[PDB]
Amino acid sequence: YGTQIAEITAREILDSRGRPTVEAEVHLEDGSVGLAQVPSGASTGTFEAHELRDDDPSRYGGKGVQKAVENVSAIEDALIGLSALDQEGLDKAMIALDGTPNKKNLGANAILAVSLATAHAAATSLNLPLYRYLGGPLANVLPVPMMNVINGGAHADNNVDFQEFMIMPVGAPSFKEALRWGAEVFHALAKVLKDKGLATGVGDEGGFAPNLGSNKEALELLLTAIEAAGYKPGEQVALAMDVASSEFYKNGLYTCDGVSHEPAGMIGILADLVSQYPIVSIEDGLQEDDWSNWKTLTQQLGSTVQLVGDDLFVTNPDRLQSGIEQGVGNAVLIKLNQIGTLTETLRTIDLATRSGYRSVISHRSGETEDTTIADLAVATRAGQIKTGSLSRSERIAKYNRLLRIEAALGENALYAGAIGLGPK
Amino acid sequence: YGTQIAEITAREILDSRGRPTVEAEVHLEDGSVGLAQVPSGASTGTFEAHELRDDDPSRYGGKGVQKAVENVSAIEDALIGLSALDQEGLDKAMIALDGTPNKKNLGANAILAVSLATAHAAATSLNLPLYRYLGGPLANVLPVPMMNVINGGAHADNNVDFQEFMIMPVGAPSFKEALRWGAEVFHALAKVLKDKGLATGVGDEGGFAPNLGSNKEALELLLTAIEAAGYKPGEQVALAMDVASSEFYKNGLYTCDGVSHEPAGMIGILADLVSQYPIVSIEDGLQEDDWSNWKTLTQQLGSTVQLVGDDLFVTNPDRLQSGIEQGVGNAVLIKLNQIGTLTETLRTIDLATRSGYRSVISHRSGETEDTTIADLAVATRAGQIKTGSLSRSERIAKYNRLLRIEAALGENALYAGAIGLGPK
Amino acid sequence: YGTQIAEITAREILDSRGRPTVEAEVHLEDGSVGLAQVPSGASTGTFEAHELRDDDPSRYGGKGVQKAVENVSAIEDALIGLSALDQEGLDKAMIALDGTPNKKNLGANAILAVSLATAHAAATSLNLPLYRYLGGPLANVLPVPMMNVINGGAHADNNVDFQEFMIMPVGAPSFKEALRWGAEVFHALAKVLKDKGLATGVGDEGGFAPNLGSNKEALELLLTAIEAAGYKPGEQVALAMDVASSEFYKNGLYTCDGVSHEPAGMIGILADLVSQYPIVSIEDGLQEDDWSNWKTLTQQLGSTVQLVGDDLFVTNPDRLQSGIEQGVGNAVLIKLNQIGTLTETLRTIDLATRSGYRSVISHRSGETEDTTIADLAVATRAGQIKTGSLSRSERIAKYNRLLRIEAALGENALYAGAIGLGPK
Amino acid sequence: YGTQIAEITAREILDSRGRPTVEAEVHLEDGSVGLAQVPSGASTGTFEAHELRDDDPSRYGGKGVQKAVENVSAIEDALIGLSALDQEGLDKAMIALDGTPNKKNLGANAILAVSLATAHAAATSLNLPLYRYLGGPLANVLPVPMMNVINGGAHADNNVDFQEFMIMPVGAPSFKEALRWGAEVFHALAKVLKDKGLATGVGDEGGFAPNLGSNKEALELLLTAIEAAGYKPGEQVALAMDVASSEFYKNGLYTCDGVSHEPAGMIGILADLVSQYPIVSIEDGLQEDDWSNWKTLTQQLGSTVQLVGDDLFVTNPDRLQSGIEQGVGNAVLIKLNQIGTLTETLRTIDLATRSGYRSVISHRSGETEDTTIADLAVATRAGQIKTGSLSRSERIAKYNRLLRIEAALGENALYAGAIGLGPK
Ligand SMILES: [Ca+2]
Ligand SMILES: [Ca+2]
Ligand SMILES: [Ca+2]
Ligand SMILES: [Ca+2]
Ligand SMILES: [Ca+2]
Ligand SMILES: [Ca+2]
Ligand SMILES: [Ca+2]
Ligand SMILES: [Ca+2]
Ligand SMILES: [Ca+2]
Ligand SMILES: [Ca+2]
Ligand SMILES: [Ca+2]
Ligand SMILES: [Ca+2]
Ligand SMILES: [Ca+2]
Ligand SMILES: [Ca+2]
Ligand SMILES: [Ca+2]
Ligand SMILES: [Ca+2]
Repeated sequence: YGTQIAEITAREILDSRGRPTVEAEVHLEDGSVGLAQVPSGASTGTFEAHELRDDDPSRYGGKGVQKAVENVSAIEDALIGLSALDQEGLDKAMIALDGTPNKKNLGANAILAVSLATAHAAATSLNLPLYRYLGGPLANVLPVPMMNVINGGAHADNNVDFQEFMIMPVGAPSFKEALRWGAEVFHALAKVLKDKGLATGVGDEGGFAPNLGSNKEALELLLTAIEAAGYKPGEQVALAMDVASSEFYKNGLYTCDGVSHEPAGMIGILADLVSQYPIVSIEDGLQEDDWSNWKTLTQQLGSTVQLVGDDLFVTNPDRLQSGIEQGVGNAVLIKLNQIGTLTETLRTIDLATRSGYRSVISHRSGETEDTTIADLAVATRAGQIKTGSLSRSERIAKYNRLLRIEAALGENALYAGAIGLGPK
Repeated sequence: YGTQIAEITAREILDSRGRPTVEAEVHLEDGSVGLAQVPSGASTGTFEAHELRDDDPSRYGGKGVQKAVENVSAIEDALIGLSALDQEGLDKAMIALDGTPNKKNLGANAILAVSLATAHAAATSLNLPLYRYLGGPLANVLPVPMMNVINGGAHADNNVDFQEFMIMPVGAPSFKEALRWGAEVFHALAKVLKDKGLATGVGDEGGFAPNLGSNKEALELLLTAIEAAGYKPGEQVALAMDVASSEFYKNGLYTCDGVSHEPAGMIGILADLVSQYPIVSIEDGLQEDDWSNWKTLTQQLGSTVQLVGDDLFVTNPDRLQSGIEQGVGNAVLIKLNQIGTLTETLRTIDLATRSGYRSVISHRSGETEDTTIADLAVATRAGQIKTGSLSRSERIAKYNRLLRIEAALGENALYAGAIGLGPK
Repeated sequence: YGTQIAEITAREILDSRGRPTVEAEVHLEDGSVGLAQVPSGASTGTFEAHELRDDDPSRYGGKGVQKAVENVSAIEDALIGLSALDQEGLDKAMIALDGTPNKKNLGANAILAVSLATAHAAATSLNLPLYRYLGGPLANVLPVPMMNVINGGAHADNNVDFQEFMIMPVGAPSFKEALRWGAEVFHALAKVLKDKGLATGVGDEGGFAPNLGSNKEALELLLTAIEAAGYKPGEQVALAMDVASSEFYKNGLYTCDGVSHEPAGMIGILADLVSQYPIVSIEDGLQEDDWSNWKTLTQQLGSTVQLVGDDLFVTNPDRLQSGIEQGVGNAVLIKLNQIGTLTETLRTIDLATRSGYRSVISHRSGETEDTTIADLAVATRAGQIKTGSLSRSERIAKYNRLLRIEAALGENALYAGAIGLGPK
Repeated sequence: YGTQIAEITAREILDSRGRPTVEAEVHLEDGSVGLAQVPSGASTGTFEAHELRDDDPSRYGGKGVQKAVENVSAIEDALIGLSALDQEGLDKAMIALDGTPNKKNLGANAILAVSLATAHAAATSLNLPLYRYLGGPLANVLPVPMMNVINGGAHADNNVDFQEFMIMPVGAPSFKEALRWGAEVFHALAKVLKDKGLATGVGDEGGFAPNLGSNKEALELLLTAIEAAGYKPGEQVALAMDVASSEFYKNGLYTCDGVSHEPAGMIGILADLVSQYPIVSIEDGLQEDDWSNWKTLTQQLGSTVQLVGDDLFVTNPDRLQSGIEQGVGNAVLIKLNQIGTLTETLRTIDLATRSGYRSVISHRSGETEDTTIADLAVATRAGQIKTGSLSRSERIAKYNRLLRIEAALGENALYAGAIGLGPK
């Protein structure tokens, strides 16, 4: 009786950008409480779960989530009495209650909040940490963090075309050391920016967006930072990029460093960059619908560098399955609130894993104090996590959770970067 | 037996600025776990508790806290077996174990981590929320938030002399509405900055530090933002300032807007500002040791505006007691890690309260996902909290906790701004 | 305290062939009991865990396991007090206690018995079925059974060169239906043998070994049986083979149907067979050390048919990792007692899964009433199990366990054959 | 309240021959679960309980048990709320619910499955092993096993007229040693068959059915096997036979070794065999209805050899009572599913015991992984069990249970063969 759902509550809280989002609280008959918060999503997109916004222009600029919060009342009616242990039954019950493919009815934000809060409730009921609850006794791999430090494209006011430049401490012996390497490189980077008179205000993810002139300037900055912190680029701290090519793709052409390129040109740009720079991963190097050219990119660089689909796959098992069939990418970003249940997320990670694709567990721009993605990364042995820079506690709280997990695993703790489960 | 301490653990985590800090975990014989994290402090200052840094230049730029974390082992030896309910006994036991006035030996960061983790453990043991555990059945007052939005002085690269400009939703019917008013003003402010081509990268506290020319420009910006969001300055959303005058005080002179002033000049500047602008509070308007001139400032503006000591008092009961005796200030910033135990913090709030001074429960620059100061504010009916802007979840998590508290108090929930426990 | 190991006992029992083996019984402080039995292994082989036999010629023809049973006393000394939940810690503790690479000291049979009995104890402690304990909330896939029906080579007295001919109900909607299809084909086969005056006594695995003249005769018999039971060969019931080529390989030559072949000849034989017959899988088609020719076989048939390494890999993560690197096989037989702990078995299945190899969970010739491999198959979503024919309850008990698992998963039950996790 | 029946479930599983049978699962209010499986029975016979088959020719060749499984739903309605401790009340409730003498309505297979599952549930509730639950504190006697090794008559394709030839380790000091003697004789027998070029495929019970010419050849084979294993025939390992004379009885005549005999001839054949060979027991030596001649056989050999009724009595208390009255046999085979409840089985064993008849607890041809008959043998101090050869785990699992029972009884363990409760 004890694991049966007794109560499900939701309220409107704020994310890390000061915008409404949903949290849910699940009480079991044995007194177990699970609390989960949902990050910022999208209300739009063919292959993405739709979060429900109120669109009331006189509240929170129409970004209220009173309707999603009210819909949790209808989920409570449907789920009261079910075992919290039956995650798949619970998730299927909410999918059917919603009855729409993109969860437009109840809201993805309502459904995911209950989906995670149930899982937290159930792990507390069994007195298991969430990573062990979800992953069983081999859930022992700390991910290589891909750590935001420089922003461009739509995430900046500068002449950098690519969206995110990241460091990855691939060479560290432990997550605890990997995190310290990240932080020291981030503080060395701050000092270099100050010394060059560049702005050191941070953006959504806790990284810098100084007024730089090119993608090259960004990569050169990260190399200076790594070396000033005393680490070896590539061997110890490698580079990664979110190209978000969709942002600068118009009519079969990609505009990059003032010039227009055909797919074959953009591919060549990416190939020159991985030649010149210790880049171990590239996300959305080509546009979300440029599949024939994605196939060439994968054929050419796929065995030498990670090729992450984000907008390419939108955590959608049909798009990922198509990618797998066509030799497109070798890695996929996993966003819980892009698909909308824990079950469907785990199915999508399993599909990636079985096909030799790497799963990169990802934050959203609008994050919360929730640390679920840390446990999700360890549960699935994903080997990588993307949860922002080395400032802002909606980013830092995931690393602190990973430190607690690594300590608790003790002598069983493995670091992905040391056992071949990293990007390279 | 159940509330007796069974285990006390600590580890090195990261704060919101990517710098090491301490968290402690307290296990009771009944299985109750309390976890607390400590914000960034100071290793220096006569009247402040000293946090212990490792000063190992090859780790975290010498800001490691391995020694503080190890000292928690010596606290566990001292406290194992004591009831977690006896907060004062526990806090006195750590003070004696340290045996130094400024907690230099064990570290303030080690002592406060155990002090809070014990209190969280004890409230969980009794199944009470922390605010009720600490404050008893009248702990029912949601504080007026003083919300960072514009930064100057040592917290910016601009020509603004004052350190912090804040909004305070004094006129809201509830904390839930007060928080929405704050967020809408913050998003209107962002839009005004973008439209004027000013930088919108955020600093430590989640506010903006655009290149403005004067304190006046800052105040005019907040008024535009308030009005653009559709609120009435003063009646609905009032202004507050952290002058941090210590930063621009040299030899009995205060340099402010290009000119040098004698105390009487600086006082006059403050008096003109509260005349022209709906400023309901001023922090560190005069230097931390300028007591005769503090007495004049208090005599002149004290009955018309809140005068907050921060550097003036450093949460120190002797300095506060001196202030009370001399008619200096009418409000005090309360920083847990400036004094170093929960007991001594509560004594200092009681001393302020009994003497008609307002307590403003304060964050630090280096914050964590910890939400203790939200419960501390409600427990003591402090009526005000200062926990940063409307972005970064080390700030936002305190407001989300206050939303959970307000919901749980239900029909017993009171907002300080509506019942005369605010700044004005 | 409750999951802590209180007692570990072992005794000498009999396997399905009337030969000694080990069972272990683990008691937890909360009264949870786990019991496991180990199947027949080998005392020999470079890359295999060594089971410990007594070699006392006056007992059980020297196949006694009194020494392995006594060694469990030394494991109890090492493990008493450890949480049964910490499977990896427990397994590593026994590996270190043994201190030999092939577990020659304590015995693989002693170590695996405690390894499984601990896992059963822990799942009972948490009140979870073993598949859910090991696999988490997505452990919902019933495997396609590869069902022994005709034996040749070293497992018969006949002129059939290949060792095992199997049916696989790939086309069934459920494991419950798949099992019925298997049983009906097996009873139709028995009738065909009786009607042709061929022997219907069964061997170790519960299949037939009639005096047939060729591999072709075996395949033609299974096709008659399938059709007489009213099923469609390939679409509904497909064929699989254990070639065990090591048995008829001498000096770079394979003797098959009276003729000697070079690797390229044997490959051609296999290619003609998959052309003529609905064969969806081939095990040990080439010799255990014939790696260059394995590479050709995989290159030629790998995308059209499953190529299972058994003697090729001996459930050894180094041999499997080599195979993966060299494009050798696309599937691996998983034998718990070939590696000797549950942890190392799960690591080996994870390694196969991540590299796009299929895991086939396998019985041994000497089996017991233990049903662990059924739960192991569902826990890891392996998608295939090889646990003998449709007679002898050491084989049938695994299918009865799979029926209990499918019933308990309810609407969440998936059949590997219907969702693309089968051989084809 | 705790021993009250909360739930009774059944499902269709497979027996050791790949044919459907029933298992039932009984849950008590205290969480106790009992699971039992039923062996193959008969749907026909005047004095036998009728198992219910579906007779649907398109499923399992009409041997489905969906109807029996559904009838367990009607038993659950009748029994929910009754104490599982009240075995007799439960068994009488099912007998009345069925309302037919041969349990044709619900099915013997449905009724016995619930009857055993209840008893297992109740013993688990009291934390007693089943033998102690049923037999009280003197349940301490391990039976002499009668172990199948050679088959003839309707159970073979050969010229052996008698149906079963068995060894019985009457001279062993313990069941643990008795089992080893059995296994060593069985492995010596296998070797003799291989060396003579005779088939070593096994039948239903895990024994051999080589193409032998006579009953004499069978007896001579067992003597060679016993001696080759190094044991003394008679003193250490004795012989037993299932004549199943009904199979070769037509019109007052018994055809045996090519000749027709009158009852007095068949009796003489049996008398010569016990003269020449160390035969300690004979089952169905004369036809199931040949009572006057059974009386002569018993008068002549009864004080020198065990005379077991199987088809003679069909575990029926009226036929056994008639036998007792007429001096027919001195032993009875006990088959749970021939009578259909545990209560009626125990009544029938009590009736045999009180009248000086030996009870031989018997398997069926279609057996399962269930081990109830091992506990039944020890509970009733029956002193003999007939549960097949030394291969196939539906046979071996009963011996493994007897090993667990003997270990658990410790210094209180008695072997029937050593204390005069055996066949001789
Ligand atoms: Ca529990
Ligand atoms: Ca730009
Ligand atoms: Ca992206
Ligand atoms: Ca270590
Ligand atoms: Ca309590
Ligand atoms: Ca300045
Ligand atoms: Ca200040
Ligand atoms: Ca109200
Ligand atoms: Ca438990
Ligand atoms: Ca042969
Ligand atoms: Ca094989
Ligand atoms: Ca269904
Ligand atoms: Ca009890
Ligand atoms: Ca015959
Ligand atoms: Ca018989
Ligand atoms: Ca003894």
